[PDB]
Amino acid sequence: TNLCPFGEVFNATRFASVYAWNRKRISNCVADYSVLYNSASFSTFKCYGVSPTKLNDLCFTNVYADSFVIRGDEVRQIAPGQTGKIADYNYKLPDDFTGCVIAWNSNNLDSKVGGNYNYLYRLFRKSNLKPFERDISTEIYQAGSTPCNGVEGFNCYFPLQSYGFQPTNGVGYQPYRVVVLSFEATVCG
Amino acid sequence: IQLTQSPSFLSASVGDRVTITCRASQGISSDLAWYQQKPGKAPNLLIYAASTLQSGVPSRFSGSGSGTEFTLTISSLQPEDFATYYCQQLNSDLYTFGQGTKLEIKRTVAAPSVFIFPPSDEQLKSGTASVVCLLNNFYPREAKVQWKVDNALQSGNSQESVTEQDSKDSTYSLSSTLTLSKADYEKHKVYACEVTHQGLSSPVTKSFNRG
Amino acid sequence: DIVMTQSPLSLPVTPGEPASISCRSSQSLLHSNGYNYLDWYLQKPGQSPQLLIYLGSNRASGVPDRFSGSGSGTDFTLKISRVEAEDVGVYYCMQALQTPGTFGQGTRLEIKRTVAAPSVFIFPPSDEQLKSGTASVVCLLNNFYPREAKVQWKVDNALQSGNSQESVTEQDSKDSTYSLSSTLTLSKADYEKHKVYACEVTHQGLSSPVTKSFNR
Amino acid sequence: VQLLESGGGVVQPGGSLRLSCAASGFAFTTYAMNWVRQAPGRGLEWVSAISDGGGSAYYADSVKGRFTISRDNSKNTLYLQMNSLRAEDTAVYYCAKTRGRGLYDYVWGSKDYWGQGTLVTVSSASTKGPSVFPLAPSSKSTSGGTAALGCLVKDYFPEPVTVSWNSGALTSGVHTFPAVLQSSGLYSLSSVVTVPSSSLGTQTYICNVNHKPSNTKVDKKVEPKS
Amino acid sequence: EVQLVESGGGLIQPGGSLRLSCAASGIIVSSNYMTWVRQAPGKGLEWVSVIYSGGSTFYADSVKGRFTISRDNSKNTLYLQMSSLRAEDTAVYYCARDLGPYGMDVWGQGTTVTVSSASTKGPSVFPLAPGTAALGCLVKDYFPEPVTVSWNSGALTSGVHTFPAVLQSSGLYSLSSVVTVPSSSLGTQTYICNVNHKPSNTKVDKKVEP
Repeated sequence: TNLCPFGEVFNATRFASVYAWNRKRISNCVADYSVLYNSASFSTFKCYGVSPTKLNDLCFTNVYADSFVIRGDEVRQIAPGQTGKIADYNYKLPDDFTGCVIAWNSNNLDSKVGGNYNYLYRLFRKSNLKPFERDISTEIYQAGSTPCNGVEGFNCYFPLQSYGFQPTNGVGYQPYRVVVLSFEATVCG
Repeated sequence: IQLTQSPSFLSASVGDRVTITCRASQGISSDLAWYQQKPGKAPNLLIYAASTLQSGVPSRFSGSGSGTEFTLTISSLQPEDFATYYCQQLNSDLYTFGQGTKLEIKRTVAAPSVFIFPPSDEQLKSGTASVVCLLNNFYPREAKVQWKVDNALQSGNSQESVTEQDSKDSTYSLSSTLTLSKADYEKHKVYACEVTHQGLSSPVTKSFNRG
Repeated sequence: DIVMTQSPLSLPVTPGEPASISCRSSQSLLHSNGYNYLDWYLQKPGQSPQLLIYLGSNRASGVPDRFSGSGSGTDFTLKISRVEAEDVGVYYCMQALQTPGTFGQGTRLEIKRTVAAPSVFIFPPSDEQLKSGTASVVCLLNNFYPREAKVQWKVDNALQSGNSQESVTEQDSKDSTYSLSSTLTLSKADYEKHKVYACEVTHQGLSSPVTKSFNR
Repeated sequence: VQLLESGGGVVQPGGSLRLSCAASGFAFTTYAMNWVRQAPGRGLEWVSAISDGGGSAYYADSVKGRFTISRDNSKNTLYLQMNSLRAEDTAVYYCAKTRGRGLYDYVWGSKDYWGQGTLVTVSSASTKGPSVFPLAPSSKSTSGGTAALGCLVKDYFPEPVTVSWNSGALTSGVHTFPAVLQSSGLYSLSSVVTVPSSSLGTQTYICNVNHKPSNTKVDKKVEPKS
Repeated sequence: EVQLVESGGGLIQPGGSLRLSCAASGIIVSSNYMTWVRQAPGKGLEWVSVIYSGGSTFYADSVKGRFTISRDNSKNTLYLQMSSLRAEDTAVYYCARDLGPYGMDVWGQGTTVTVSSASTKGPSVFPLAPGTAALGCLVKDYFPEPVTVSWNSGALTSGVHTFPAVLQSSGLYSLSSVVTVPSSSLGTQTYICNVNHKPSNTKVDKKVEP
C-alpha cells in the first residue's frame, strides 16, 4: 500500500558510531530502488548481487538497512573480502554479500569546529569480527602479559577511539554517512 | 598526505627557547606525533595527539597545533637535546613521517688541539702508509686541514671524518687521513698538518720527520 | 568518611632545594586491584586544581619529572626533587577509593628568596569619588619579600587607628614577591579638613621606615 | 581539552540554580564527570559524580536530595541542579573529568582536567555594578623612573569582578588585589600596574572592569594630575 | 621489563633472501599492531609492514610481493621475511609497537641489512702511538659495517673518540679510535684497543706503546 520508509534511515538526523551500528528491518512495503540510484547526491552507490534496476524488478523475504559513520578513506572497506580497522573490528560484510552500499560526505553535519568526538570506532580487539556482528563491549584491552585489574594505563587500553571530525579536515578524513542494504515475501519493486 | 618540517637544520644555545613546525598538506585534526632520534639510536616518542606529553619525557618539550600547523617547542634547550626530530601522522594507513629536523647546540668558540701520527711500522710492511691528523674538542664544526709533504700542499689523497656533538660540552672532533704507498712515504721527510679554525688567531702546524 | 591529614601545613623552601609533603589516611587505601588510591593535586594562585599524581606514584600527563609520589597503605609522600618558583601553591592529597571523596587540609608551599624592599606609592582620592561624599586614600606596597610589613596612616602627623583596610596578593610565581594595598576610607567632610596625608611603611628591608605623602 | 563552565551568580537563600559544563576536545561520552566545590579560602570538598551514560550517580550526604547531577551526551554538556541552597553552599564550583575508564577507575576518583570555575553565592541579595575611580600615577619624573597607576573598584555585590588593562595587551606589572568586604556587605578591590614613568605621555592606560552579574562593563582611562 | 630485541640482519647478496626476528617481552606480539620501519643511510623513516592482532597484514608498495610479515606466538616473536633483495633495501630495520592515537611508543634497537655483491673482509688494526697526550687505534679496510671499538674492555671510556667509518676508493671502510690521556700515564698504564667485527667474526686486541 505504501513506500518503504527510507526517509527514516537516510534523512535521519543522528547517525550511529560504526562500532555500535544501527540496523533497521524493512517489511511489508514496496521500495522505489531508483530514487536512490538516480538521486546523484550519493558519492558511492555500489551493489554486489545484481543491478539497482533489476532489484526493483524483484521481491525479497526481508531487507536490512545498516547505518553508520566512518572516515571517507575507510568506505573502501565496506565491501566483501576487505580488511582493515573497520572491516576487522567494527563492521564486516560477508564474502558472499548480496546488497548495496551507499555513502555520502557528511562534513556539514557530523564535523565540528574543535573536533566532533561523539563518533567512535573500535581500535583494539584480539580477533576479527564475524560477518554482521555488533560488539559494544568497553572492557579494557590487555596488550601485555600483566592483567589490567580494571585500570586504564600502560598496556591497558580503552578499546574505543575517537575520530576527531574537525571541518578543516582533508576529505579522506571527513565523516561519511553510510547505509548498507541487505537482501535475503514482504517488500519488492 | 605529505608532511613538511621547517627548518631542516637549526642551531640554538643552551637555555634558548626553540620551536620546530610541521606543515600537513591536507588537514589531519590532532593526529600528529613527534619523535626524537639521537644518532645511532631508535626514535623515542615525545608527543602524541599534537599536545600530549608521553610518560617519562621531560616537561621542556611540548606540542601545540591542529589542522595543518603543528609546533614542537623546547622551552629551555639542554646540551643532550641535539638530535633529529620527526613528526608523524597518526591514524594513517601509510604511517607517514616528516623529512626530519637536525638540531645542533650552539656554543662559544673553542679552538682545536692538534695531533699528528706517523704510520705504524706494523703497517709499512704492507706497502700502504696512513698519516693521521687529529683535531680535538673544537667549535664551530668545520676547520680547514692542509697536508704538506716536504712543503708541497697535498690534494686529493686525504679523507676527513667528524664526530657527532659531545653530549655535555658540545664540541666536535676531526681526523684527517693522508694516504700514500710505502714507496712515496719514503721519498720525503717532513710531514705537516696545518689547521685553520675560528678559535685560532693564526694556523697552527704539527710536523714530524720520517725517522 | 576517610580522614586525610597532611603535614606540614606550611612549607617554606628555597629554589633548587627539595620539598616533601606527607599524607596519612585513617583507613587503608591499598588495593581495589593492587594499587594505592591516593592522588596529589596542586592549586596555583587563581587557578583550578591540576592533577599531579594518581594511584599513589603515577605521574599525570605533562607533570614535570621533578614530581614524585611514594608510600603504601596509610602513609604517603609527595616529593619535589627541585622546587621552582612556579611551584608556589597549595598541595592537597585525596583518596579515590570510597564514595565520599575527601581531601587533606592542604600544604601551603611558600618560596624563600632574598630580602627585597617594597616600592611605596600613595594615591589621592578621585574627584568623582568626592561627588559621592566618601574619600579613599590608597597606599601601595609593591614587590616586596617577606610578607611581614605594616603601614601606618598619619593625617596631619596624627596617626590613624580605625579607618584602614589591608589586602595582600599571593606570592608571585616569577619574582616570588608580595604586594599589598592599604585603603583609608574617610568622608569628604573630614578629608577636606586636613592638609598632609602620610603613609609610613616599616619592613625588614629598611632600617629607616619609608614615608610617602601628598598635600591637598 | 576544555571544560568551560556557565551559570552562577546570586540566588536568594533557600532557592535554586543550575550549573553547566560544556566539554570539548575529548571523547566525553566515554568518561565520568565530577563536580567539586571550594568555599573561599577553605579547601576542596567533593560534591558528586556521574558515569558515562547517566545511570549511576553519587553524592555527598551533605547534599543528597537537593542537588542532582545530569549530562547530555549529544550536546557534550554536564549539569548540576541545585535546590534548598544555604549560605553554607556559597562556593566556587568545578567540574572535572575522571582520569580513567576502566572498571576500578571509579567514577568518583582521579580528576584529570578541571574547569575554570564558576562562583555561586547565596544571601539575601544586593546585586549592584561598582563605581570605578582612577588611582592617579605616582610620579617622580618623566625622563625616566617607574610609575604606578590603577583602578579602585568601589562597592559591589556579588563576586567576582574582573580587571584587564588595555583590554589585555597590558599584563606585566599588574597586581589585582583580592577583594575585601567593608562595614557594609559590599566588596571593594584595587587593581594596580607599574609602567615606565616616561611612557605616561605616549600610551593611554585604560582599565576594563567587567562585573558581568550586573552587566557592568566600564572602561576608565586613567590620566595624571598636578 | 618491556623491550623489543631484534636480530637477523647482515650482509646479503642481491636477489637473495633474509629473515629478521623481533623478540618481545612484556608486550604480547599477537595482541598488538606490530610494524616494521626502516631507515636508509642518511635518510628518513619509511614504514615497511604492519600486522594487526586479528591477522591482517599490509605493506608499502615498494615492498609488496617480496616481504612477508608474520609472528610466532609461542615465542612472542615478530618476523620479516625479505626475499628478492635490492640495493635500496639496504637500511637499518626497526620493529615498533603501534598504538593508533598514541604513537609508536616501543622500538627495537634496530638491525642493519646490507645488500651488496662484495666479500666480507676483516680489518687490519695498526696503532697510533703518542701535559695531555693522544693515542689511538686505526681500523683499516673492512667490510661490511659495523666495527666496534672499546679501550681496555670498557675500563677506559673518558676522552674516547671513535670516528664514524669513511668509505674508501677500494670500497672498504676505515675508521680510527682515539683517546686523550695524561702524559705520565704512558709508562705506568697499559692502553689496549678492542676491535670486534662481528660480520667476519674477528676480534683483535692491540697494545699501544710509545
